Amino acid sequence: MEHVAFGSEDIENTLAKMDDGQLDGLAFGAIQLDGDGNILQYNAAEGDITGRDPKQVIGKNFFKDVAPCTDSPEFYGKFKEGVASGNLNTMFEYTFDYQMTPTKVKVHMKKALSGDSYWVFVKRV
Ligand SMILES: *C(=O)/C=C\c1ccc(O)cc1
Repeated sequence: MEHVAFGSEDIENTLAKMDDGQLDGLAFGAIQLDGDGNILQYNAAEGDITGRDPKQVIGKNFFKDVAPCTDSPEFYGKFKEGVASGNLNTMFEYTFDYQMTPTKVKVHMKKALSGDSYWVFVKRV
């Protein structure tokens, strides 16, 4: 397994070196979106939480297509504020409940070392 801690301070650096295969080796959910909320990477752990087959949701829009409950000032709004600012690093709990058993999760959004990419780390609480 990949030894990366959820919430680590230099995580963006650590995952920068990871391909899709290795990303599935993480101990938590990992999603990489571009500036518009489209899905670039999506590991199996995140699939374990929501029920999405990793390969099937990539290319989809997270907020419009995949996770509509996250479309609110409390999630999507924080994301759109960060992209525009060119800086994002916020952690907060949330309840995943669209087409699934309400699952309470801890969410960590942070700008990736890459140009226009943003990470969404999730773990059960
Ligand atoms: C709200 O909709 C939050 C998370 C989420 C993501 C994917 C799926 O399928 C359900 C729920």
